[PDB]
Amino acid sequence: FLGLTLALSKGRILEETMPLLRAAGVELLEDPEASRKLIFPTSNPNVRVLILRASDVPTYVEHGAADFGVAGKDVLLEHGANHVYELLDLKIAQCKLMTAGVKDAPLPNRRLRIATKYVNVARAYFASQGQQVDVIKLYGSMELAPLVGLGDLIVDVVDTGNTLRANGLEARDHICDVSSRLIVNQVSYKRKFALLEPILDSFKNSINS
Amino acid sequence: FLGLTLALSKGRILEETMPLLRAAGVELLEDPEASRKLIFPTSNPNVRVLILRASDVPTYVEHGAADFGVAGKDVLLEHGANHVYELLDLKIAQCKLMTAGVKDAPLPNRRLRIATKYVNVARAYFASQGQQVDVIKLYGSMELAPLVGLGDLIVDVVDTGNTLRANGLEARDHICDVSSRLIVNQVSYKRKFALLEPILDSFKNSINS
Ligand SMILES: N=c1c2ncn([C@@H]3O[C@H](COP(=O)(O)OP(=O)(O)OP(=O)(O)O)[C@@H](O)[C@H]3O)c2ncn1[C@@H]1O[C@H](COP(=O)(O)O)[C@@H](O)[C@H]1O
Ligand SMILES: N=c1c2ncn([C@@H]3O[C@H](COP(=O)(O)OP(=O)(O)OP(=O)(O)O)[C@@H](O)[C@H]3O)c2ncn1[C@@H]1O[C@H](COP(=O)(O)O)[C@@H](O)[C@H]1O
Ligand SMILES: [Mg+2]
Ligand SMILES: [Mg+2]
Repeated sequence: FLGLTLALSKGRILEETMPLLRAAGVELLEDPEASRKLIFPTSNPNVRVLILRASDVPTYVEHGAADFGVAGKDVLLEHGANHVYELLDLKIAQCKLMTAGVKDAPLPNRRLRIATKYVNVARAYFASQGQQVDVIKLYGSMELAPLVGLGDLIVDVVDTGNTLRANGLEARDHICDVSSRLIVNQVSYKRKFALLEPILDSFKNSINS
Repeated sequence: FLGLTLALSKGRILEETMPLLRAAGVELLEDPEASRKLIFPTSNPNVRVLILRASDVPTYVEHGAADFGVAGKDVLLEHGANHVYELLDLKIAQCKLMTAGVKDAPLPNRRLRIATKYVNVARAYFASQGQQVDVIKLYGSMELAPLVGLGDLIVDVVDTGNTLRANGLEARDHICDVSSRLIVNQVSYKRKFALLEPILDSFKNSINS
């Protein structure tokens, strides 16, 4: 396949990327949410789409199994973005990386235990606050961890805050704002630039308005 | 909560554990699949259930946020089971850890790249075959990796083989048989044995037939 392969994740990133793609002359021919298929053609015969877990987008792009992709800044920070080029902030799937714990719970006077998927981000954030922390790596449902005493705080993405509030948790600290970024393979950028450039320019134009 | 906290995952493990629980006098009061809730009471007031990602069951059990749980041998091998007690093979959610690649694809003559969630299992298996391999850590959809050239083989769980066959892949090697196991926290076993013992005996009886 000589064309471009675009890596996306289902749900938020796919929903909010599709208008950008449509403006660029690229439309999916079916709904990937309703399929077991993983490779999808588009209305442009030079572009196909891989549907991945969000955590795997940078990996496929890094290794060149996709030429480019859309990934959340939270994922890029955690995975490490040293072997891809971040080209555009698409301003989509907006949220915050935050810390949170049980509402009005005092912090214990000892080395903190942080339950989180974002172990690198958690360590780096707490390092900036002067704390060397223990991390408990989890893969989902971070909001449960404080309720059953697994760790003293969590680090997770927060949008509306409804998940925190539903579970008797409150956000303690804002770490950083998060949005989805367009990343490119470092070799694809050099070899397939003529194919990438119109789509990059289209996206850039669309995000201005 | 002085009673027992049982860690389970949704889908396969929950479906096949429920009959074991029912025989032991423990029934959920609603369907966790249809809820955002994560802590669930049962018909026994001394037992509650946490609903977790499969990868997190050993972690909650290890740290004592759950007293016991049901986890697949594939997860236990990958996570490491040195800080829990494996008490019973429940013979449920049966499958195999296998290697697979594109059907009739020759292996390249160089260090192999293995795309997988099971990075420790992949390294240990290939070590037994005399190969020091590179691993590409993924979080899902392993069946895609060989189709887009991300790695030369995968390591994944296989049940019917339909996923492999649908994607033009075939299993190369059988690594080991996999089934779900009852794991217990090493302190809970010592302190809550009177509560655990009847349920352990019930499960053991049920799996004999
Ligand atoms: N609210 C978000 C959210 N908002 C924006 N995003 C971005 O969307 C990207 C892709 O979302 P995914 O669902 O693929 O990512 P994910 O849910 O973190 O991971 P998966 O377990 O679903 O694979 C993420 O990597 C983020 O950059 C969010 N990602 C996750 N959430 C979750 O939704 C819940 C919080 O929502 P509020 O209750 O509105 O705060 C929490 O569980 C959050 O973790
Ligand atoms: N077929 C199974 C399967 N059979 C049994 N099990 C066991 O069930 C346990 C719990 O299943 P989960 O769905 O929670 O685990 P998971 O799907 O590996 O992980 P999640 O991404 O869903 O969190 C696993 O840890 C295994 O021990 C299986 N776990 C996963 N699969 C998947 O189903 C597909 C293959 O099915 P066949 O096409 O029938 O081979 C592949 O994607 C497999 O990875
Ligand atoms: Mg999600
Ligand atoms: Mg599954």
